[PDB]
Amino acid sequence: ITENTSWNKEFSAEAVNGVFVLCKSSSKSCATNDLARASKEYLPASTFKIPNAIIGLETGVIKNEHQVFKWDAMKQWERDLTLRGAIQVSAVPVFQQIAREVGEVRMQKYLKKFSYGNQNISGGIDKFWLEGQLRISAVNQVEFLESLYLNKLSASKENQLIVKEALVTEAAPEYLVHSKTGFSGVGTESNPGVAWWVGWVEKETEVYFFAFNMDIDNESKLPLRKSIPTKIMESEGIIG
Amino acid sequence: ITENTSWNKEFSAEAVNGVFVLCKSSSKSCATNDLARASKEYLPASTFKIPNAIIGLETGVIKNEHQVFKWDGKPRAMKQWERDLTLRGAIQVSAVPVFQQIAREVGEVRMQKYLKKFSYGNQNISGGIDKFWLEGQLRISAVNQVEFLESLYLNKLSASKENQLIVKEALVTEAAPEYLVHSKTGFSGVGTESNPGVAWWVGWVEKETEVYFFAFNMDIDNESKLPLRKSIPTKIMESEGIIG
Repeated sequence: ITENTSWNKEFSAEAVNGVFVLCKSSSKSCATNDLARASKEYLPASTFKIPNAIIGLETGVIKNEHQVFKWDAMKQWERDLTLRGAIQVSAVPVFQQIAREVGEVRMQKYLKKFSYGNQNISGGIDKFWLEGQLRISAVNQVEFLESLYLNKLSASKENQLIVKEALVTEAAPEYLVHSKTGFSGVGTESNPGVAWWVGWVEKETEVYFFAFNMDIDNESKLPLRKSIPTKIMESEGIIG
Repeated sequence: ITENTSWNKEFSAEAVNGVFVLCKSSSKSCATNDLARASKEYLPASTFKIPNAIIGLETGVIKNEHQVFKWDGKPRAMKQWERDLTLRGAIQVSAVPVFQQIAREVGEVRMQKYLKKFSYGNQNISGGIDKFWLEGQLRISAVNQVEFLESLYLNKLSASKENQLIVKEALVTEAAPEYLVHSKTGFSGVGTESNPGVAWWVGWVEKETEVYFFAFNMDIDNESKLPLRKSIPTKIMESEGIIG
């Protein structure tokens, strides 16, 4: 992995502290604006829905791709959702329940198999990824996503494929994006939260893996988690 | 399958002779503008890339979802096809030569077997292994397309779940958190004024926790009318509240 400090320009205009990791073809060819931060580990927040969904399917907690999660202070948490819907929209109770049913022993087992961050799930079985001790780096997110892309995670190919379709966020004949956002909450200047955007882009016959994170201490800065990576990817010729 | 005559309103303007079949939840609850035409069989054209892809994967002709179909640098009928393509790309751009080669490698015996398993139209593959779905004797109706697509959606085709899932992602054409469309077009040609070609749009829509299966075909003798294969069904679906 090489460092491209010229990418810092994109963070500076907004006084944002963050990192972008971009890899062409495989994780053996990565570039980042900040080597140090690229390997620093942060709360995954909702990016954890990816491993959580795979584990849910593997353990049988989630029956199949067509399972409907029925609603028994947020409007979104009062509607019926498909697996894809639960992943792509706010659905805190759904994944809290999935995590509880999976249980700490099984959860720990799968995060070991997945080499997922610091593999520290202390903090409560239904919130370790948001308020607990779990941390993962941008580099580790790219490695994890690459394994998923290739169906190399320790899970059935079927379940990996199911979760992959659930992650599709942009579609054109020769351009397909699988992605997932995360946000731990708006923190303060001295104690910021973290915001993420991770995924991969298939452009023609090439593939690019990416992971972005930034410190967030202002609610209005949240959209930068998509615009900063987009501008960098544009400059690399991926978007056009 | 009841008939919705009000839907003809979308066909009258362009003097289009066609049919739209729309099913909510399953093929046991369908509606159409034309009962007679709904079960009439036509050349699948480009919609055949769906079963062709599944069969290619099943027989091992296509290795897996990441197989690249390399361009040899030789002229193709469409400039859009003169490049390396993934399986999804080849389907989405309707790269005929890629699928003709797949069909050749599959072979008549295996092709026949799989179309029987899939209950695919008249199952007649006469006319040449690389042209039966384009210029040959293969025929399928709008109702049959919906039945076939429902099976695919449910992973009920006689093929691995893995392979059905691969082709499903390849068919995604519209994506939003609570709205997902899988679809494929077809266009046999303009034929003649007396014997016109056929245009298709088939697929399914997932909106919130509901699913809608659809199949559209129309007679076409002028290429300029092609976009109607998507606009007519879209207008009907939008009128039914099926929109993102």
